[PDB]
Amino acid sequence: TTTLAFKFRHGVIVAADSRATAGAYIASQTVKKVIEINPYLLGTMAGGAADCSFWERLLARQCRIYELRNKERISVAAASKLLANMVYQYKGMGLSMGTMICGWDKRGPGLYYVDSEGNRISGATFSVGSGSVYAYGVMDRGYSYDLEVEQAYDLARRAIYQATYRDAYSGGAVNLYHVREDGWIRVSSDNVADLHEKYSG
Amino acid sequence: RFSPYVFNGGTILAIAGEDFAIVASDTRLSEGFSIHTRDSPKCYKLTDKTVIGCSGFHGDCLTLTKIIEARLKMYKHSNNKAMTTGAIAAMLSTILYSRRFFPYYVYNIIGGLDEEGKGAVYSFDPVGSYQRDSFKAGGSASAMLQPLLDNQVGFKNMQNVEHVPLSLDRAMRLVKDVFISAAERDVYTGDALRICIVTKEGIREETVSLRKD
Amino acid sequence: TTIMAVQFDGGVVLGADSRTTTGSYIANRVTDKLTPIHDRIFCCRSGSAADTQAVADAVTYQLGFHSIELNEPPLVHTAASLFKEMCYRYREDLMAGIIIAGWDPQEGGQVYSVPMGGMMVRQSFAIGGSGSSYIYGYVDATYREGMTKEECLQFTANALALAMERDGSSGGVIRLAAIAESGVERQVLLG
Amino acid sequence: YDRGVNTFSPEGRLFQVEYAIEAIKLGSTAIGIQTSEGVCLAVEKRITSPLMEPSSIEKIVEIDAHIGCAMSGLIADAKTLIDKARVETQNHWFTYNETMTVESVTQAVSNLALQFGEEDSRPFGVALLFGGVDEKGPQLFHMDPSGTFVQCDARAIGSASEGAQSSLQEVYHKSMTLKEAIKSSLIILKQVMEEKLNATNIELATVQPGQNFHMFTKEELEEVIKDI
Amino acid sequence: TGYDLSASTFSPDGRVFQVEYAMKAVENSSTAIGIRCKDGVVFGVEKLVLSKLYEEGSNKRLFNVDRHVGMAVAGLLADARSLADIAREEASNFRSNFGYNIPLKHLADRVAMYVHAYTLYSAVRPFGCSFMLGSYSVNDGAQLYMIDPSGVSYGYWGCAIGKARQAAKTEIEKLQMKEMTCRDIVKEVAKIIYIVHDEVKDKAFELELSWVGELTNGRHEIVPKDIREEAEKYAKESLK
Amino acid sequence: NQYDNDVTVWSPQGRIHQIEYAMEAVKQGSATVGLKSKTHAVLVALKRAQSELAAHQKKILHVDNHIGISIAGLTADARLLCNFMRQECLDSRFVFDRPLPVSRLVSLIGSKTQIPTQRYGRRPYGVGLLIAGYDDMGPHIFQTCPSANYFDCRAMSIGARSQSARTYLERHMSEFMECNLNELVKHGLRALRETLPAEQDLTTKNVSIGIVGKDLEFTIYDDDDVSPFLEGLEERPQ
Amino acid sequence: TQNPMVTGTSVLGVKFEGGVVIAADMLGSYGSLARFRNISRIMRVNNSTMLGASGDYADFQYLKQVLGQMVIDEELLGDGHSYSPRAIHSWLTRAMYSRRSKMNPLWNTMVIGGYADGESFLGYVDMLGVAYEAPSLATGYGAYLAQPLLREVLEKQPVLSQTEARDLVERCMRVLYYRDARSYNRFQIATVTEKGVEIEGPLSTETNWDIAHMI
Repeated sequence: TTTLAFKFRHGVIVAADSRATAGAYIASQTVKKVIEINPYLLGTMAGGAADCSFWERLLARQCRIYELRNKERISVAAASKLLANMVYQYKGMGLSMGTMICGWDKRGPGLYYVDSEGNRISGATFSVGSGSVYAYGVMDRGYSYDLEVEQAYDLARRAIYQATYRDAYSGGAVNLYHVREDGWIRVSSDNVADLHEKYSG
Repeated sequence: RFSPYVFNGGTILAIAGEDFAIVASDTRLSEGFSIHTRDSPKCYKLTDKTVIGCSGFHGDCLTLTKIIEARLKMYKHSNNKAMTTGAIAAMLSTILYSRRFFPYYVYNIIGGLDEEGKGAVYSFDPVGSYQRDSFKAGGSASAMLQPLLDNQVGFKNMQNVEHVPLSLDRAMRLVKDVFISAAERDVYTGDALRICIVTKEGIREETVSLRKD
Repeated sequence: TTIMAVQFDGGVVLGADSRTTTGSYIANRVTDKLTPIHDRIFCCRSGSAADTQAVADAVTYQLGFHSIELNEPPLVHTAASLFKEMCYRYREDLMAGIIIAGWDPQEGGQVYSVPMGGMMVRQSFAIGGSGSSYIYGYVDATYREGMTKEECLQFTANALALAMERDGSSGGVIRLAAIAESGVERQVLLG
Repeated sequence: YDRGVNTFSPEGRLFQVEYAIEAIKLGSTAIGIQTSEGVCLAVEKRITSPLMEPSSIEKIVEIDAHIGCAMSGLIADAKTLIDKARVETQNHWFTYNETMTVESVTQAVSNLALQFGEEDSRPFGVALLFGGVDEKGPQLFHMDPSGTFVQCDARAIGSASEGAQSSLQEVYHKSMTLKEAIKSSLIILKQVMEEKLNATNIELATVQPGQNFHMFTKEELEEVIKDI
Repeated sequence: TGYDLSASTFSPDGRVFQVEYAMKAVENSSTAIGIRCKDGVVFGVEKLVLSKLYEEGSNKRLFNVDRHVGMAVAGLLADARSLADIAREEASNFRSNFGYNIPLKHLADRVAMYVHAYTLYSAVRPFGCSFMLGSYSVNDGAQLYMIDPSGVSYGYWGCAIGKARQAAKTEIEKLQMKEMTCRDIVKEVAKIIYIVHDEVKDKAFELELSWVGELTNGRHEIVPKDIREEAEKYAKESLK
Repeated sequence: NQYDNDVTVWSPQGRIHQIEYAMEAVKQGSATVGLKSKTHAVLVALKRAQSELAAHQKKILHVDNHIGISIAGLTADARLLCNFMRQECLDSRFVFDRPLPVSRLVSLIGSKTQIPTQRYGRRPYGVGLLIAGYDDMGPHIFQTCPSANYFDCRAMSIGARSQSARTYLERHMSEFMECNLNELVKHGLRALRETLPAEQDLTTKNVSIGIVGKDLEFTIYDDDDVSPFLEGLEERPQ
Repeated sequence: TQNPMVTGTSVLGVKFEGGVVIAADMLGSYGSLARFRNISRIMRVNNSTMLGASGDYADFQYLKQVLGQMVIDEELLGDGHSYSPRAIHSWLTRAMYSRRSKMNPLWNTMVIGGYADGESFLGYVDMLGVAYEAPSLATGYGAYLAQPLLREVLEKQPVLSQTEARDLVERCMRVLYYRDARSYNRFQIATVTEKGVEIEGPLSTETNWDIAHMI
């Protein structure tokens, strides 16, 4: 499990792997770990399959009612706060949730990080997962706020590949989304074995 | 002291075809080092286009089956129509999460036809996360069936082989071959093989015997 | 603790030791282990002392209230049902060894056994308590169908004294009781 | 015996809900027409003041992204019914991954309007028109304070309700088109209202199968009125 | 009279008319009689056919409370159905708490106190039913009880409930019921029904006879007088 | 007139008028006729239009695979008893794994409607339920009433001007036990055509026919499949 | 129930041509002490179905109390209906599953035999709510001992007469006396037919001890 997210001048980049295991047994290789909440919001899956699947679907149930009652989209800081209060009521009962919230706002970009323990922080760069610590170093060596769009696509695609190389619980495919001002857009989805012929060559 | 869980064995197989779906399971019910019966299939015809399989703890399998069959009637008289394949997988995920802190010990696979007439297989976990796949194998012999179907159906790790879609007749003999090889090395598998075929013309059934040891 | 109950043609015969102990120290040296509920129905108790005294007060409250409404003497099987409805319900909370015996006008002498579990069964003779395990081989080689009253008083006196031979939860003094249609004869045996 | 929801008449009846039907009559008119191309919908505003802000008066609300609404009668009870009608379509998508059909929306709505004295309050004072395009095509339904639910092909309620129905039954047929039914609807409106029909007295709302958006017309309404 | 609205109010002379009004609602129902011999209790109900579409055994007034207890209700039929379910539920708790069959002397006390509770509050009304209770045992013999809408409950040898309450008990008391057997009683019950207005100003009727005693070994069931039809053969000979 | 206000208040004649008034709400609804053979029980209802182009209000509604009911009276009390009806049918499927006997389900309704006919705070249910079903001993035709009495019968018609339908059923009830569905259905809908004013005819758009059979699940036919039933009929003798 | 005080032992059951036969012994052991030598462990339900049980006996008197009430509650209606043997098997499973969900289970293992509509019925009920059907059943140590003798004959011959079935049970009840430490040499045999439920008296076995003279 390895996800990352970083914002820059032209929006937010979201990338993740697709491998979900069960002990030492790989269950699948085509797990979509970036949950499409809205046409203007995105959420990740990191730690616990049904825990990140249920509560973000319940958050998407809540943000639609907020749009109908007020004739306006929800802000990014609002949705991350509503998710933090729902999980905090089950503190200590044994949940696992480490997702991220992305989306464009009236204040510009938006990037928050929500734990099951109760940590709600903002920031510019994040990397969540078991192989997350392999992704901080290769990202920060190439990170800049004024990167190009095609340059930012190659940075996140490189960083997932180096994480799936060293980690054993990470592999499959590399998904890649791009959050624009109007809404998010799916970039691509590449296999790791196809990148190995490209990068090592 | 009292313990509320026990393992019963079982093996469930599903393959999503182009315009069909095949659900297969064994009929051996066991516990510990004893055989309760040799006739207990895991197939359950929910609708005319959807068959569910339930493995794991057998007491939860009898309970969870009757809860779903009640809510099929509760959907219909409230909506004047039957559920789809994807609607059942969305409903089942809420039922499995509803007992999050006392979970069902049941592995679930739903196979059937969508509204376009194509195959669809949904796999599950005992807490309620799901995804749509082309083929899954759940149960005690799950590790002995997934690498072989990656070779034959998914064509993984193969070179210079075209990707022909799996026909109905070729898919029947692939199901009949994997359960013979699985019953040799696994002890929780044998005594029969119930196969359900879901097409646009109804649901067919077929029973193939296995070794009885 | 050792309790004893034998029915005969007329009625029943009860008997018990005293020796209420704690650890290895005798707290109470002489003890009424048998308790009146109605004029014809007794029970002899075993297990925890504070548990069995609380149950015997509630059954006497319920059965004593119940017979005044019917204007009839109660049944012995009715009284044994009331101990079952409390011991089975409040199990994992009580340790009771109740044996119910007494004469009834409809059926004569009856003996019921309610162990620590909560089941109920009618028997010809019944033993119970901690010291009852030592006389189980004596009580069935000596019992004979068709005894008189004076044989049963002789029977339970020798039967208790073997459990009351030395065994640390038993001994003390013998309290006997005979219930028939005429009355209730209670006596204390020593020497 | 005519002041209680817990009391019958010698003939029928209520005598309480019958008075609730009368509360619709002092509302504003509203016309909805079902057509095979989609469902159009019209209403009259009755703006009182120029300082009164016009878009704060709602008559068409968006229940869901393929279902519109219309109302008359008491405004205070209407906002209660719109609230759960948005929630019940939202709870259904949460547990089924699908859009609730237009008929089964009003099943959830009518289950609470028949709870006024049937718990263990008063009935409501508002009639509703529900238009939408579900998997059975375009639909148009109608309810009442008495919970009596029915499907209509073309319905007009509120004030001028009966006078609209006689003219509306004249021009309706099965083979209408959507652009024909829109201009046919507001010929009826300018014959039943007292002010001169302009771009500020009325508002429109349509729904189409492939155009599930746009349950409103924003000053394309000026083009329809100028070609009457 | 105005001072007769609630059941919790007294008249200026000291009686409750809401109990008095519900008593003569039982008066408009058809006649149901009860009688006991020395070794059993025999019921009997005059029951009239509504028009023609009745299907020969519907909505009966001979209930079955316990293994040995049944009812012979008359009055508002729907109110008697809810009252019969109380007696079914009351006899079940006596089994589960004491382990033997309910005595009829104790059963009629539990029911009559329940009827009494609906004659005290202004929220509820008194019942509009009166009924019979018959049972048989080997330690108690046969008993026969009687419960009014007010709640007064005590024992009879014979009774009648309906229009002809007085007109039936005139000819009940000229029977030597202390020594007859309850097979000879069955042919004698049927003539008591057919004397007093079976179909004279009414349209039609059908006789029902319930049956409990020593020959049934304590069971309560309907008569086998569909077998040999002897009740109507012996009672219709009393035309002159 | 002062006694004519509440359910609790008795009369000096001994008749509670509020129960007597809920019978009058049954006569407001349209007529419906149910009957049965040895093997097949068919109930036929009559739709009523609201306007000239609205859909007709449905009467017969499915309950279980062996139980279907008709309706006459308040639509508020209609769906309130239906939700109580469907809950009890699936509890026996969930617990006992058998279908309910029809005769003991209706006894639950008489216990259900008895409380709001005695305690203050809730009116009686104005409703006219006809019930057809299959237990292990064949078909049944049941009716209820707001006085909480339920009547077993072999033929019944309730609703507006349903007395003329009862006269047709009494002089043809000897023929009902033997004939099969091709005429047993059109024995029933010859009884509806006397509950009509003598100038209009029973068309295809205003009638519903529901059939449950010994080997047949309860099926509702309306507006398209009534045409194989309305064929082969005579007119009224006018 | 967390601690079973007074327990039973193995209960057998097998179908034949037009009926189901069920046998069990009459022992009320407490741990290793056989405290109660004379109890009945087979309950006769009304006319077609029939119940024998293992596990805790105080819990069995509770289910004897509840099932005895429900049969009376339907017979007093007199509507011509009764509980099928499959409906008792459905109700009893939901009773056991709802009881273990509160973490306070009933320590039992129950075998339901019934014959209705010309069809035999033989159902199993576990403490944990595990239920199935089988042509032959055995509980406790009998599932290790008498169960291979049951399945051996039923595969070489699928149907059995009444005399072939009753003789086969006495062979298996003879075996359990030799090697079960909680057995008892006095048992009773219950059998359903089209004529109804019939329970035989306290029968005994016939043992062999000729290998004792060997070394």
